[PDB]
Amino acid sequence: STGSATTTPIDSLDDAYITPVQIGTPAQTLNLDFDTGSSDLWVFSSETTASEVXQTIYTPSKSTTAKLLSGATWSISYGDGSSSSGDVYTDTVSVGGLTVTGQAVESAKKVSSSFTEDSTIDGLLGLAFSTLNTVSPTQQKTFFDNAKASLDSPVFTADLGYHAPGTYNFGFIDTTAYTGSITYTAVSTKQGFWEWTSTGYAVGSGTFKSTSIDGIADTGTTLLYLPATVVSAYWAQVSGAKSSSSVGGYVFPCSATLPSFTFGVGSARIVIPGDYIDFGPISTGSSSCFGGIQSSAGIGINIFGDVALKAAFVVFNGATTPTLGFASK
Amino acid sequence: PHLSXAH
Repeated sequence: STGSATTTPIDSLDDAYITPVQIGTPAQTLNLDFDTGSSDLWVFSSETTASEVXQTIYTPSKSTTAKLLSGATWSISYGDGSSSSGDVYTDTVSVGGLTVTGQAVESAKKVSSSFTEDSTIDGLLGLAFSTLNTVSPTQQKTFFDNAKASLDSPVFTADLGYHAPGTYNFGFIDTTAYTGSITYTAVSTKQGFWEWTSTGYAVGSGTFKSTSIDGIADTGTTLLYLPATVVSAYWAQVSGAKSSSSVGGYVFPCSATLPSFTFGVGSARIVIPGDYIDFGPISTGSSSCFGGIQSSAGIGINIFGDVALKAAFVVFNGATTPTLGFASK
Repeated sequence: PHLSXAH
């Protein structure tokens, strides 16, 4: 079988995208953030501490096909400190027509204040490799994993938009979706992440510095985090730009026409348009804007978040030896 | 807002 489902930005800034997913019998529909940098399918549920709930929730006991996975428990924290935990159910999950039975659904007993305050995200969906699944004591399989048997092809594609909706496909690659050919590149799973290595970078119409950048493809992340000197290299091409401790990252006059950033993928070159890099005014009506490229020194890993991913059509090849395809859009 | 999804 195959699957097609729309993904739409939760706001004006493209901070993240949510996709509708259908849980249980009869189908309860939640908008979860598809996250290729994690491996847990969890959502707000009837079990969640009420003062911590502001979200559409999953009610286990109103689903016929739901089953409690005895003694299993989960606890997760993400890159920004946010976290959540609860118990586990298995149940039927559907994405854009693709239906999986027995998928582990992690019921949230408690969630951190950031999740609480986001009314648009009802839960997350892990699309990273299963070794990062927090279910204890026996790790559960991700949606993709569970689905791989019945997929026409063991692949999923991310087609995120720039301030527009996009698509997540499972089982096939929509050739109409991109321009040129897809350049595949090796993936390391030692870190459980879709981890790869760019061939380099080019700022604006500047030269392509050939240098190896090990990062991850992380749909759950907004910005593009690269080493400090790359990033410096960027911003120095923008007159008004400077780093700001107060904002915590490079700021520049909103009226600035931003240079493109080019990253390597094999002999291929992906070009993020300048606009993608203007993220927004630091507060509504401000003269200063926040940069879409930032140093990853403090994080500890290079992260190709949504600002770089919406710039391309991305293929997540889930063959036994996984690959990553990149095509321009 | 700003999201950074499991370190």
